[PDB]
Amino acid sequence: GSSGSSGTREKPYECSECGKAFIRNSQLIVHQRTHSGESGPSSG
Ligand SMILES: [Zn+2]
Repeated sequence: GSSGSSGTREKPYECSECGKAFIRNSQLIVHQRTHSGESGPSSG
């Protein structure tokens, strides 16, 4: 956390992948479309 810690969660919807933000779910999903994938096998 470089000097500054400039982080404000203005948007409710956040990307569980990177942490992005969005005003409406529909908006977030669109950004998740690319994230979608099969990483880290052996999931439960
Ligand atoms: Zn993301």
